[PDB]
Amino acid sequence: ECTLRALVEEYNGACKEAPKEMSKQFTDYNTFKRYTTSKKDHAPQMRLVYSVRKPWPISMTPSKEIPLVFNGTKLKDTRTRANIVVPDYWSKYGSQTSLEVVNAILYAEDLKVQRFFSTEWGEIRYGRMLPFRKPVQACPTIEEVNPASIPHTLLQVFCPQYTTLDSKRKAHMGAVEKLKRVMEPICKVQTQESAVHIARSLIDSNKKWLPTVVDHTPRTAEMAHFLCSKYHYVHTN
Amino acid sequence: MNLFTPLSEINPTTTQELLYAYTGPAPVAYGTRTRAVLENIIRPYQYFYKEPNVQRALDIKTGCKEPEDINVEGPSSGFHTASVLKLADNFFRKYRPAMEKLKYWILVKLPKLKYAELSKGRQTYSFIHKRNLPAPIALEETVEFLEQNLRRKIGPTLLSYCQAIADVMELDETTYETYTIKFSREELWDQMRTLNTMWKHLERGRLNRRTIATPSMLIRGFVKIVEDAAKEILENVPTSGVPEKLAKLASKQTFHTAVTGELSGDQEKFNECLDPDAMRLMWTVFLRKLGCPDWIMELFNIPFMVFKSKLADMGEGLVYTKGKLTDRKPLGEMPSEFDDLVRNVVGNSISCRLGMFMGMYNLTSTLLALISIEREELTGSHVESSDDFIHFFNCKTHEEMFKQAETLRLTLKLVGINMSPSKCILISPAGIGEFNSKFHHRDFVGNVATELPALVPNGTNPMTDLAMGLNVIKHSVNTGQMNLCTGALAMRIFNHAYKYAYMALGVTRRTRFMEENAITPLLTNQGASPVHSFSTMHLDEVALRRHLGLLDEETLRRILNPNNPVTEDYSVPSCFKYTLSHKALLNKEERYQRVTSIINKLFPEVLIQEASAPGTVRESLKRRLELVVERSDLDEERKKRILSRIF
Amino acid sequence: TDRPDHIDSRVWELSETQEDWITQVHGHVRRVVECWKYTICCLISNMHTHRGAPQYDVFKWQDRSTIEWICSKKKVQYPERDTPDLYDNERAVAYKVLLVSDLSDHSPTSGIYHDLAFNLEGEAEESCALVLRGSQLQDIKGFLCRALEWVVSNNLTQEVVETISGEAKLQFSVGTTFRTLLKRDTDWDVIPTPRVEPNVPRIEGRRWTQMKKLPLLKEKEGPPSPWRALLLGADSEYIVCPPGTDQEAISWIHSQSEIECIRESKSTPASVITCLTSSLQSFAEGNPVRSRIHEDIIAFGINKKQEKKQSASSSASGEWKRAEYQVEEMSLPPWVEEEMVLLRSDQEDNWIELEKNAIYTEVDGVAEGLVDKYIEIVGRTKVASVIEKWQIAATRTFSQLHTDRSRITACPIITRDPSGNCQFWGMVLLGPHHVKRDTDNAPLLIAEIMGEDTEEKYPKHSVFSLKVEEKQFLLSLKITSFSRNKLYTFSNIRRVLIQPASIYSQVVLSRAAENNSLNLEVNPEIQLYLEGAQRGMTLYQWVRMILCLEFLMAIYNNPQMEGFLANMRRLHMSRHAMMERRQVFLPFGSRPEDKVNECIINNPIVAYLAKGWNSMPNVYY
RNA sequence: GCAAAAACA
Repeated sequence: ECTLRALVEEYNGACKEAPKEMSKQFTDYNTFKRYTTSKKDHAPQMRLVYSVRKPWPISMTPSKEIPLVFNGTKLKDTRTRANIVVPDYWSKYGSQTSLEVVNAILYAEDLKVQRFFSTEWGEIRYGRMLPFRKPVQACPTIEEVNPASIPHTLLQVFCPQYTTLDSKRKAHMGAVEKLKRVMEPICKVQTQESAVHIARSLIDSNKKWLPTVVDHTPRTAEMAHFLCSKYHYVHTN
Repeated sequence: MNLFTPLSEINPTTTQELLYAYTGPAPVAYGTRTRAVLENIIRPYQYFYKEPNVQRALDIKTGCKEPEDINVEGPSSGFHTASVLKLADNFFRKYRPAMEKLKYWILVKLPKLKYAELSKGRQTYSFIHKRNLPAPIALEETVEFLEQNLRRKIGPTLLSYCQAIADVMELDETTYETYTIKFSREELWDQMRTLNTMWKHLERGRLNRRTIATPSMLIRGFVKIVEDAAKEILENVPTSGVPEKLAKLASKQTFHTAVTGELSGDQEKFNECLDPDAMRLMWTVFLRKLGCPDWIMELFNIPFMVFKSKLADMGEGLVYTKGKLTDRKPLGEMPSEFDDLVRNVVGNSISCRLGMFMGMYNLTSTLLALISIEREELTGSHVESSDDFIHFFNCKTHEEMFKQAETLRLTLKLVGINMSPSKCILISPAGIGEFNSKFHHRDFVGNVATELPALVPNGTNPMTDLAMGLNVIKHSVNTGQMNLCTGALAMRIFNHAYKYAYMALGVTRRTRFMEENAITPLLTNQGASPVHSFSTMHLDEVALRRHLGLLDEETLRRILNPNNPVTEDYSVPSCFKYTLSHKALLNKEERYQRVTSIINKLFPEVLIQEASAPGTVRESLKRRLELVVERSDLDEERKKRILSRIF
Repeated sequence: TDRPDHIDSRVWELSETQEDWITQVHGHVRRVVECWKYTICCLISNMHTHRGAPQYDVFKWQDRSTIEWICSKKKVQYPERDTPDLYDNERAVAYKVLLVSDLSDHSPTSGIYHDLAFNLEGEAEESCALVLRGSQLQDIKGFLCRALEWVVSNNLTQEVVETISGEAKLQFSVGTTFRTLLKRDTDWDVIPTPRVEPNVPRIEGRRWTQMKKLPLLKEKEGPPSPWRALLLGADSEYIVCPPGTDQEAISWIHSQSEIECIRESKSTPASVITCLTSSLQSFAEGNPVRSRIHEDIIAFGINKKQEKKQSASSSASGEWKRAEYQVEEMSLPPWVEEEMVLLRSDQEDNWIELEKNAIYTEVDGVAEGLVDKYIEIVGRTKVASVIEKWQIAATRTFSQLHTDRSRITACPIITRDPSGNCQFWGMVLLGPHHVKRDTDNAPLLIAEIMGEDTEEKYPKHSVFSLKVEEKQFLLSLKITSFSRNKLYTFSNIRRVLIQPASIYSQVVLSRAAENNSLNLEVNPEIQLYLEGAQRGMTLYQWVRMILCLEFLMAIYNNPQMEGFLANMRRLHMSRHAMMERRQVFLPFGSRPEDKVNECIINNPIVAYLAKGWNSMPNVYY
């Protein structure tokens, strides 16, 4: 296979030019995930203005569908660098994708939008409310999942062949099927990192401290920033 | 100031947020930190005796003192050993579930801790390169040093790392290899002892700049162990400043025929009056009454003994002026106000047995204060975080309240806490107070931020910058620091800054290119009208535009394409989520990046869980690559040809 | 320790990292025992063939993924912590290799996998004999006796017996040398065992004294504080120019004006105007950056450091002494009250242009109405115009900082009124600015339009006359050097609007909470201590002066101001407590005013706030 | 000149 061959010479090349790197333990990966010489800057927002105005702001992978010059304007540096207007160019004369991929990527984000616009708002009541911050689950999930079992649930969805019976037992069976049927257009070698993020956010039941006038359901927690305050409260049906 | 103090329709507590210097430049510390470091080091020695005697305190090993030596009219450094013993025992007898959870953490979670978490720390001093390096680089070089000088492979667990450190401390000679770094037991001991000092930057609310110290990577594993145990104790006690507690005490009500007072205060020289041996005694009492083995006690006591032998770096010299000239001179060369400490100078470092440093043991100090609180006749509600505290007294008599307040001050003095008299205020009928930037007035607790939200894009890319700015504003609203009007105004200011930062305002190259090529502005970073509102902070930018019809389907297919050359943060991947941008360290960096790149493709599971999988990286990669090849449902001959090339 | 002779090397580095042996009680012996078990597995799983593949496959010390594959191909599934050592395709049974002390007392561990038993000198359970073949038994006996002779040679029989009868135990050991190193700077051992009995003593303490009257802050005595800020503030004005771009307005100003000095300061020599006129026409022709002229040398401090160092080296002499810095104490200047009364003056325009956010619900409408009304009430004020001036100037100066240059750059301060006309506040000229660090000071020459001159308030500024179309203006030149951090902070100066708005909302919403009905038009009576008397005023004017104070504090932020505010929060809390008929009690040696007075040295607005605090009653009844 | 317990120029 061509794609399987695409994992061999890279392995041989890595084992050749980096011999001591491979000699390390596999558990060392958790350490050198973030091995970088660059100092952790105190304020990255200061140089954004200069970086955007800098010529060739974007680092892009080598590509052929983006011309070197478009309408008398350079785009790529011919990895190569990209002009600031390259993302604007791709928004009008770029290569499209399947509608299923768009729906899958926007999934767990369109759900929040649909929940916002499918709920009715009561009249705003003004009074001397006392908002006490209580830890509640921030975002609604497709299926309730016990924490510390979320990683085991994600393994079944994405790499069920590289798992253990122990992981299989303590995984939420019932949310794997829902995740598989909505993530399968993006469970490829590309967007593998991304699809995990959407899947994790779909079943993440983390607790956040939010203002509370009445006990919050998961639906009202994600929008608690305007439901209640020191002086106002709006009821949701 | 009278303008900040209303007398009607609003109370001064709510307007006390006006006494804050937001939107102004934070003070920055210039030049040498040597004077500040030396002053911090010398405070505990001047405070040990009621009459200052630095020389007689410079030969004290353990800061144990008699009750008569304690200074009740001024700061007092040191502790009373019997007091610490009894107070720790009392703190153990109370809060049984917290110590049970500590036992559970020791038996179960402690052996499972991995030293890879040490990679997530902040800047460290490298004893090999004699520079400051990020935590991952220092951790990698320290592990390599242990590998070379110890002739065995360090296990992934933190206890294995600590045992490796303890074993390498037993060697007469250690090397690092070309470099060929030559070491010694005394040299390595000094490297372990040395604390790297630096200025505390971007600090507000103080007239004078402070310094913060970092431990070496050799001792950071032990420090993390003890601090993790401290977290597990503190998260399960009602007197800690970690959840709420202030609001709970504010909501507490007392019957009319009672005297309730509220003492709000800080601690003067909190890190300049604490002795690590008191922490040793506290931890030893805790572990001994928990039934832990002797190796647990040894492991917990090592960090504080290494701290007792600290060699805090004394900056880069004191300032000396001849005429208009200026020079930097190390302590000892010429007379100064710190001559008493000249005998303690070891190279560019100075030995210091008494006193702590900021940012070293933030939670063990809180634990020491909390055990100091535990007393028979202190029947109040205490909440303390580091050097800030609030106390609620519920007494039947004003004299009883004053007796309890003085008893509180003295019992904190028993271990060297020393509340600042000028910064401590006791309101008699209670109901008004301050704690950790939270102002309590009449059962309302209002949160006031020390720092205003930046209201600027973070600097990664338009999508994540917009998402993070909206999330920051939403968090500020949730904490109560912002409301409807402030939230919307902050959103408008952030929108203006965000549009300006990405050339979405006025006439720029980006807008000109969009206009010439007839590319309509469809996103906020493209110059379009904002779609986000106050109620829409959590919603994504790409979404809520397709829903509202502002983005038709084919442009979504064009910009959501994963095959685009350019590609909590809940922002969908898009073409606008781009990226903008030591002799033998860059090549090692790129080699590690390539090794990480071959992984995450053959090993999807590391994207969900940790690496685990004991064994060498090369062997694990080879085995997994094989498993993939002969699980590819291809022909057997093709599989044989593919494995023939794996070498 | 080191590799035993009887154990093959490859097994040794295979077992090197299977378990963390170093933190085990007998980790070396446990590792040797595990090596024995794996070697026995290998000799059982020697070269054979069942139906083209070996009947025995080894699961010990193999990657779990391949084990899971092999189990799946055989329709079996074994747990991770009870995975069998090997599996046999003959009877399709999973065998686990065990070493036992005696053969008589041996029961199966579990029914999901069979157990192979050995007694450490070769003999095996009868089940092993029935399962295995004679050659395998002989090989295992040979290996076991070769291991037992090694055990006897090193006298590890007790350790081996303990390893067999039990599981691994955790430990952490500290040697003698590291213990001696630890004991160097402490009076106790590693596990401290003081001989003192646990007891808490009774210590005499002082009394707590009531704060019957509020502390009085100290007004410093000295020369009045001059205006020390990046720009001019309330005295700033602008020139009205015909509609067009910045270049057209700059050309219009340059071509139809003349400059003559009226007040010269030694800090800002009158010759530096030659720099500004050199940057106007250069900007008039479309070049925001120009070359270097002679007058720039004394205007941007070029090569000043080396000259100062040479002068100090050739002049200073004596003996080295400590630096002993000092800060000159200054009194409250009269111009702070003037700045206050002038910053709140009404304006014809709004000066606050912010794109409205979307509206989807009624809460959004309420929030947008509140923000719009606040912008209405604090927009047509001089302080808003000065805020926009500071925003524009700081933004345009900061945008030209990162790019390292050696030539002078001009950054006009030009605003557009809602009629198309241009409003010229001034020009900031940036020097070479070889800024290597975020705290480095870039040189700046700031020309700014004045409303009124005052030598006392502006001692370091040079004031010139400016004639444009029979209109007279004052042009102030100031030589400064300013940091990238501060310029960036003032480029986002608009955030100063947040603090007053809060107060405004906290009033309006409060009125809503009084009647469950928003008004958005309430202008209540806020009662304050003005000119030493309790009197009321309107909410709008109060918010205007709050914004004026916050702007003044923001532009005059320094360690003194932050210390003063942090230590004044306590006194403000005490004053609010004593409004509510609450007593304030204080420690023995406690003087809360000392912390504040330490921060009152020479900050004009700190002194103004101190005077405002002192004008209020110090005792409440 | 900036600034503040000592750095930038």
